[PDB]
Amino acid sequence: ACTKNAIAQTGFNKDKYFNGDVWYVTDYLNLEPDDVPKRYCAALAAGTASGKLKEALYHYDPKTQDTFYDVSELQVESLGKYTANFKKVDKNGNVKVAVTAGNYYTFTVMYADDSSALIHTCLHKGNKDLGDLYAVLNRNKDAAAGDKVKSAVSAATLEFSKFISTKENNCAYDNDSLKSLLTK
Ligand code: HEM
Repeated sequence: ACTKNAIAQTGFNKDKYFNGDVWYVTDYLNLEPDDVPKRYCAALAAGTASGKLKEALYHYDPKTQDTFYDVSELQVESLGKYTANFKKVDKNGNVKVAVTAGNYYTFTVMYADDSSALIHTCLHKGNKDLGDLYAVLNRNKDAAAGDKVKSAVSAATLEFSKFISTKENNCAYDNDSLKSLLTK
């Protein structure tokens, strides 16, 4: 179960975050033990497509090679805080698992600037019992976390030393699919 009401960034700039471009997860923190593997790759695109607020996600386990994409329309709870009902799709946007009630994630942007961000998500998926996940994002897949975002991790009362890096997994991303998925 999730336990955090994450606080959105004061003065969050939604148009800059949701500009159609790609964010890479460089470091993550799962609050519950063994919720997720200790080696993992993930990225997203975020933008408005034909007036609709969207995200496209990519997950890849670099050991098992398990891979999946998702597309969601985000609904607004408050500035920087969203609820997303997801559909699993192939990289071209063809539906593999349709939107269904009870399959949704919340998504809070705790900190963002033009290059980096800190987000929280609570995933709900059928009768999985998952816990809070925080992720440091960057526009550059290889970027070490700078002081702006590390300070935000501290301000959230978290220890950056506990976050697991994704950088030693040889992650390669299909940015073109992520951007085109925003329309799907
Ligand atoms: C960018 C932030 C992230 C978001 C918004 C997110 C969202 C999601 C969503 C929506 C699903 C279910 C997809 C589906 O079934 O169609 C999922 C599943 C999963 N995610 Fe993430 N994820 C993020 C980052 C990560 C990271 C960094 C990890 C590290 C391991 C991770 C591990 C997983 C795993 C293992 C599953 C499979 C869950 C299961 O079915 O048991 N995710 N995530």
